[PDB]
Amino acid sequence: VYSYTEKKRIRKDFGKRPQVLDVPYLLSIQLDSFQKFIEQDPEGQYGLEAAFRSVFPIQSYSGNSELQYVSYRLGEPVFDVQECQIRGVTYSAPLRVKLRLVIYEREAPEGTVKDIKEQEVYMGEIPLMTDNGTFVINGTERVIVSQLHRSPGVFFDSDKGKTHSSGKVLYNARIIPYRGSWLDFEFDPKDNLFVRIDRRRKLPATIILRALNYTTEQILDLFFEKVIFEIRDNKLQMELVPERLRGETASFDIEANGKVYVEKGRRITARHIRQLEKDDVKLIEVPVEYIAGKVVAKDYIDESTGELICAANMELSLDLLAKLSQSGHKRIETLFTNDLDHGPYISETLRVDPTNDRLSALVEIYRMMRPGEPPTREAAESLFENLFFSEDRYDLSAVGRMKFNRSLLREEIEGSGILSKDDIIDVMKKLIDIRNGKGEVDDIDHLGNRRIRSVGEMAENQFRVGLVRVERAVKERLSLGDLDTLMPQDMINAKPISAAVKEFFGSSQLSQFMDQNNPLSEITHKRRISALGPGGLTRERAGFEVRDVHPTHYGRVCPIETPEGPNIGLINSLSVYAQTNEYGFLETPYRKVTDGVVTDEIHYLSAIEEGNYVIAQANSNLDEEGHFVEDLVTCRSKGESSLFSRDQVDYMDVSTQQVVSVGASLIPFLEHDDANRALMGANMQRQAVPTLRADKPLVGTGMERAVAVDSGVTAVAKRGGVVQYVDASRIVIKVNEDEMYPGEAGIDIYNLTKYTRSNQNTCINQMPCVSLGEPVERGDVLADGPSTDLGELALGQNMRVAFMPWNGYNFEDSILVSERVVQEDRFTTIHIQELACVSRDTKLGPEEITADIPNVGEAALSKLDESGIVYIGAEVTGGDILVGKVTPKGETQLTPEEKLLRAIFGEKASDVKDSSLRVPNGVSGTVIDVQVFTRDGVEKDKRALEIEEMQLKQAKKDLSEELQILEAGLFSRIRAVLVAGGVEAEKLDKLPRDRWLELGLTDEEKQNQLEQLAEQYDELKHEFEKKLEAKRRKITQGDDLAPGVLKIVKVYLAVKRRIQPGDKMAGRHGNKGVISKINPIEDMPYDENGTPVDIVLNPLGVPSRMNIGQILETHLGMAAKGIGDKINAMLKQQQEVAKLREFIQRAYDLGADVRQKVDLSTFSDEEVMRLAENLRKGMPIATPVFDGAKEAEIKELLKLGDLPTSGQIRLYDGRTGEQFERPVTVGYMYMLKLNHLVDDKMHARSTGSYSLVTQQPLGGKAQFGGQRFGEMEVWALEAYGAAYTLQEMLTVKSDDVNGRTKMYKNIVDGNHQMEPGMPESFNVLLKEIRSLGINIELEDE
Amino acid sequence: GDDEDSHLGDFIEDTTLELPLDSATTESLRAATHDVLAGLTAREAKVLRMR
Amino acid sequence: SDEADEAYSVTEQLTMTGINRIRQKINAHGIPVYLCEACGNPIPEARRKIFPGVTLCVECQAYQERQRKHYA
Amino acid sequence: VDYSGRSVITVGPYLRLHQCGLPKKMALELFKPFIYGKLELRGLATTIKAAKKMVEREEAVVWDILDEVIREHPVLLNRAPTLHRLGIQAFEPVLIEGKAIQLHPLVCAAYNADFDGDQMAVHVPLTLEAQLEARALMMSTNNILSPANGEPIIVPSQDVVLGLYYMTRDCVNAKGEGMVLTGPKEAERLYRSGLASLHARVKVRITEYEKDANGELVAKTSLKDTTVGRAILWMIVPKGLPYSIVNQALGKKAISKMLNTCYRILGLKPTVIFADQIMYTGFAYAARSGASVGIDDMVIPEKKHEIISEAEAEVAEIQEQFQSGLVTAGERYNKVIDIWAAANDRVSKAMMDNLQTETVINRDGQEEKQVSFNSIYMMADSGARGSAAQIRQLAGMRGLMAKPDGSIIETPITANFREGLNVLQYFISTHGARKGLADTALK
Ligand SMILES: [Mg+2]
Ligand SMILES: [Zn+2]
Repeated sequence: VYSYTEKKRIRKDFGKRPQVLDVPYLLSIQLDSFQKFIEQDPEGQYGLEAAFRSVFPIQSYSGNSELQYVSYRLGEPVFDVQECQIRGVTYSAPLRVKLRLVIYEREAPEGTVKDIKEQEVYMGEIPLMTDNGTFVINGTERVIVSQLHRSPGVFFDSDKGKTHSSGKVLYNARIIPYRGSWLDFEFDPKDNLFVRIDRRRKLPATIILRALNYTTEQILDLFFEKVIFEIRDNKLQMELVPERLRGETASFDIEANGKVYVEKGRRITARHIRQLEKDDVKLIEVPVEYIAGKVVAKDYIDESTGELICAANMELSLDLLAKLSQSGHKRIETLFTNDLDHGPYISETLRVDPTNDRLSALVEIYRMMRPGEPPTREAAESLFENLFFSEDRYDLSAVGRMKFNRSLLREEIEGSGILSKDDIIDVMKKLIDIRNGKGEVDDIDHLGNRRIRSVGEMAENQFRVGLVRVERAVKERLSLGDLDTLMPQDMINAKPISAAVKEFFGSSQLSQFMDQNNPLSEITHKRRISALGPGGLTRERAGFEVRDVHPTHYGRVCPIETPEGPNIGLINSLSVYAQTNEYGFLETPYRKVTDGVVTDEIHYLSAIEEGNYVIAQANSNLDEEGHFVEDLVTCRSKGESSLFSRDQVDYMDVSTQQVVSVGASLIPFLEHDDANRALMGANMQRQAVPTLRADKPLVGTGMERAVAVDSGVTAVAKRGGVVQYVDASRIVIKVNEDEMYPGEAGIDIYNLTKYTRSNQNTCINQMPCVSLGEPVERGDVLADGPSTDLGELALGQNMRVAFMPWNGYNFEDSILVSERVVQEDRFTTIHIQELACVSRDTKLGPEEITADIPNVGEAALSKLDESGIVYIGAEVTGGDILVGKVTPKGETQLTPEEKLLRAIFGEKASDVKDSSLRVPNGVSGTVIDVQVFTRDGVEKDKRALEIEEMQLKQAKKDLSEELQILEAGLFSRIRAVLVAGGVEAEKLDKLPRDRWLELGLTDEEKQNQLEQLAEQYDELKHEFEKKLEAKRRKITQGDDLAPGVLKIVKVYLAVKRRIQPGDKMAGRHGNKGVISKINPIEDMPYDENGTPVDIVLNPLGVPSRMNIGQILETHLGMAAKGIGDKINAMLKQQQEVAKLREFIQRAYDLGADVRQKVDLSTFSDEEVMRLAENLRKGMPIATPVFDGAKEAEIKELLKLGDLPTSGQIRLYDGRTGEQFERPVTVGYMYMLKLNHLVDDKMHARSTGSYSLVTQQPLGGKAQFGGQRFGEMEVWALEAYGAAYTLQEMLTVKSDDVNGRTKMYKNIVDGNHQMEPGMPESFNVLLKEIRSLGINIELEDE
Repeated sequence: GDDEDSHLGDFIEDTTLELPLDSATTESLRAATHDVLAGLTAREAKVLRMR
Repeated sequence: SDEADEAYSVTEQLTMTGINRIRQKINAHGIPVYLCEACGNPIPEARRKIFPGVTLCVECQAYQERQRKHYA
Repeated sequence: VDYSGRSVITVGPYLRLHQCGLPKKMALELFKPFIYGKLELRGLATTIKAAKKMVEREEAVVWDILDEVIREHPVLLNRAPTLHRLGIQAFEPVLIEGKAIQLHPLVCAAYNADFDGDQMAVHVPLTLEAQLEARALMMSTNNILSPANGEPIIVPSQDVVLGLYYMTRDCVNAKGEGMVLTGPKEAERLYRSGLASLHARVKVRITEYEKDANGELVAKTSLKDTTVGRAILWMIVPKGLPYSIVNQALGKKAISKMLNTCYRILGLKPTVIFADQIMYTGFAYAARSGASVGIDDMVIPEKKHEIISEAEAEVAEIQEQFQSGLVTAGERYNKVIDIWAAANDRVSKAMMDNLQTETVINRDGQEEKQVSFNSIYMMADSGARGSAAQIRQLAGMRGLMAKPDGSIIETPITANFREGLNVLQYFISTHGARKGLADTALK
């Protein structure tokens, strides 16, 4: 059940699993986040409404001067997108707010209002989001990478080991809020427990308990369990709770009933506790020595005196037992301490507690928060209440409360805003229990502690900071507040908020240039998480902790796609099915499980909600109904993974792909690659430059179509219909009768984007693929972009590789590319460089853009027209002129004998200095397009007038073609008027269309309908008169250029770089390479049938770097081209549709269980010929990533062709014509072309420009300056005895500004001497030391 | 920060210097004109020098 | 050499040293002990027969392992 | 530094190890001043401006002038991290079409430069002491001994070792078995004509020159029982060495001690010429081996399944004994990782014992086993790339991946790369792999 578009070539699809969650729209992060940002949102939640409800209303100094909020608006831009890339504006959208300045009357708190002046005030231009989540800030398409930062809540950290040298670990616990004072708990190595408010001094941690209305009795009964001792007529009985005695010294005879069930000295093993439980002991009679070290909880005083016998939390010695014996107590309370489990911590910290009771504790808090402030009753009350208990001065965000209740094993995920007695006490219990053995510590990386921002929330915060810095000014201008003379816009300033928001979108560690050199690059750049930036941890502070992968990445961030090198792991790329949760933490799909069934309901899980479940594994064969095939299946429960019984799973992975990203899920046979290698593979697939004829992955992974379509490059049909008029520019879809709106149907039209620059200087082209008179279904591609083909992402080209050494040309990783790959121009990649030539305004005068140039005859000026700009199309080369420009330079200041010379030949020395924009030395191109911006203070020249006329012709053509469709829709609606009630069918197609307004009709509601539709027609008329007026006026106006520039002339060269020894190349699995000798055809190897193997890689790179996936891909490719050549023979020897059907059907079934059966008996006889003609280059093959095609499937798919099952053909060398012993592997591997081109990298500099502060080399153009002869190189030269080369390496070649010119004079005059002198850098050092008062001089002898 | 580690003063090129081609041409032409004035007389060479 | 080759060497180093630590722990050589090195209880047959020459009863082992779980 | 450049490098084995390629354009832009001087000296352009315009047009005679000023003018190639004093070396230029600074292959190990896009920077020595120092202090043929130890740093690296190892090995019944030859030369006339295969045991009459006669070379001929590979290679050995230098099977350690002996016995000139010759003949006979790798090469032991069955049986036994309360959690953890490491070593040894001796073939009689010619094996044995551990990962089970902390996880990868990996096993592998990169990129 396929469409008519999908049948262009139906990708053979292995992969055994059924997909149950189709791939989400890959750009959900950017789009949905910026959608939450900018929208009138009738609820106080996120969006701009959040910021405005936060900072407004502004009340003055209580003076009945208020400025409140009403509602805002997003006026449409003045320049739309492509206009805004041409000209250079920020694709903004002017903001508007309805602020409402109210002024209450004095002698009135809320008495009668005296003025409510309601006026709408401008502020800022928020740069809107394109349809592809890519803003346009200054002409270039920029992208704001999602950030990943610590969620405000609670954290229990270790800081294990190194401190204190005893090895003993500390267990600190931090309560970070959204906004307010922190709170920390920590152990000392002496094991007492201490607190600290915001990172200030430590404190005896019981002081905060006491400050919260806790005296020692209830402290000890919160942080401890009770053991009562009894004095029942003889010597110190004890309560026996049976499980109190696991792992403890038996320092006494544990008898019972006068029977000995446990004996002294031993240890109470589980046997003993078992037997005491079975033998029912409850009150054991132990000696006094065992109470001698116990601790007494409650307070005891002589009941006859009221004098304090034992304070709370004192150790009972024998004397105190005696003393309270004579007071009439048979109950005694003792803390159940223990070295293992119920440790003494709060008790011994009370030992450390200097203070005694509540008021003293509040005093100490007041003296630790701020010194010098004398303590006080109410000062202490206010300070302590306002640390953690002030709704104004402290608020966990609701995210804060949610983490704080999920990390305590609480109940409600949402609740209060400030802390409480119970929140603090639960923190402390959790802390002590962490240290007691039960419980564990949340390591940093755990994605339950990495809330994900994105464009929306970050821009919201920047607008927030803007609002605070402006409400300062608002309250200030309200200080002087005249009641009714300042409207609600002189209080504000617009440029503040615009400054903040532009600073974010244009200067950030996030808002960065789109890696727009390959559709996979954009859609793997917009899906991106970053841990750097403002508010995240940067490298120095942190640090190795967050580089790591952590088992909560399984389906939430890709593990095998992260930028290797300087910052690994800080650029985690988001998974395939991942999402941002409601609160923010990354979440992912999982299929629900009933009693024992695998439901098809996908259910989302965040990070903190997972471990309490037990998730199955997607690689589980299930039994045609939703029951597993076994009773025990692999699963993963809490980090660990293991076998579980069938009746225990709760969640199955949505699909085998979800562990990866869109980066590494395109690598076919990813499953057989060492993870570093898939890392480098994805990170070299993000850089493939779009070739000239982008072919297709001959072996793909299923996700490639979704990446091509969901990225913006393909030209996706908005509505299904017939194709009326294709063309290299535009595609005209005639919408069908059912997908067609009721009024003014019309037809959809797509203006493609022909040749044009992207940021990385490549060609972002679009070519139609659906030809004239041809159906298209909704949601289908019309026009392939760069590196797409038929809507299947084709980054590089497939080609014939043969693994074999072949004379050292591929030594380390080098590659040997036969000239059949470069003759065809199949890696010939097109690069569209932009050269600008401004025309500035110096003190001497304005630069000219004349065609009149000195010291260059007609020679270099043959390509220039009458005005100094080159023609569109002249094939400039290295060193020619594109824009003739001359600057007036007075004071020629003639010299000696040069003056004699001018006398000798009378040649008038000109007043003008040539500065024309000449092509960079080396490129060789075609000037595809010249644009001339002009300050509107200059008379536009002749060529700019040509350009204005031409663009205006174009825009007139376009907008008139638009008006035609529109009026056709309105005539349609007119017929829809007549069709009901008195339509005259054939009396309306004969006569002219324009004379339908005067068509007869009875004066019912339908005559008034005709009148109304005539009104609509004339409105459209005047509308497009005035709209073409506005188009002509946008074109005709001057530009608004930088300060002091007359006119800029942009010239778009279009180089075509082919391929040449040095151009890096690479497969997908991470086999790099540097194509190293572009061999003839004859020389290459050739299999017994004749075909020369185009590339020749190296065998020594498959075992050493375990990326055997490239050998399996090579074999699947060889089988694929086997099928291809079989269809080619069946089609060239032209057979029929019948043989083709039987053979393609044999290819598409092919054995093992698959989810792809197509049944070509429904393809019409003429579709299968088209299907063949698209397969005649070779049958594509899918292979979902961790669910690929196992080897034996490949072997049978080879045997379906006629290749040898071994995969290894016997090759004959091309030069000697004699068989390679030991057959080689040959196949069709898909190889990219990385854009580390050679001619971008090559560089050489003999005498260029120079610096200005130190006479060193400095060039610009391609760092047109010498290589850095750094320090380690100087160590090298000193290691050799060579010292002359060093002396000239930093005296003659580099700095000594007489040494270098004398060296050049000597070199030209054929005397290789050198006259060093002394470096100008050291002379600067003498001056910089001497400006300080340090007289450094050089002795002279 | 877009590079290894630079400061914007490290890029501001120079314009007082003379391209060492110019230095070589000026010297070569000093020598050549010296020879050409060798192709005149005392009155001739001295007058054209002093002129 | 490449940047993944060096990472392979480091991964070999890391897992080899970890595994060889944990094989250094387990004894596999008899020194028949017959009752604890701390508590004195008899070590049962099954435990002394799995791990030959193990000085400590089961409970003493769990207890020392738990005091060491907080890393000394 | 004025007068420099840099670019992407490549291989170009057609060189001798004292000279590097250098592109025409980079040459003409490094040596502009010398070229200008040479032009106005030979009178082909009147004044320096005219010479400038000539080299800027790239006329016909500038190339000849440049091929004169690049005759004996050594340049200095350098790399980016110049660890030790061999990071900078002289080379003579060889003018090249293109844009890649072609580098002699034996020089890589000194530079520690692979050819996957690592860029090299060429400096040019100006003065005449500078050229004399490039020729007698920094030339590539005067740094063969690493400064950190007297052993050579011109050890052939990877394709050449596989070339020699496939050249000088021996199967048991190939063509030309047991026939007799009258020298290395007719061994070559055999092999290149297709009568006797490259390695097949033969008798030859080699002639090794020992030099106990002080600096003198006493000839001595014999009948070595050797192969056709060894006798074909012996022509490249200089006079000094003895014949037992090549009579073995020439791994990488043995091939480096070949050069080390040649340097200790004859000096620096013959050892340079011999490094060049070994590299050439190794490249040729490796390109002739056709030594390709393929997916059928990685022979899983059929016995791997039994080893892993018993491994998981013993782990389940420890599991039962953990639920019975007979071993603490720590001791069961260590017993599990123990029995898995034991299974890992058993599977490794069984695969290697099925992979190395697997060639059992038949000489004029019943049969015999011999060291295998298994492509992945020779690439792991000769010393070209990898060793027993990486092969262990392509055929046996692949170890126990260990998370970055150190506490090696106890769910071992029971699979390998020839077989697939299911998602758990891969997601475990990621821990150790990303740790490896994150350290040797901070390094
Ligand atoms: Mg490198
Ligand atoms: Zn014990």
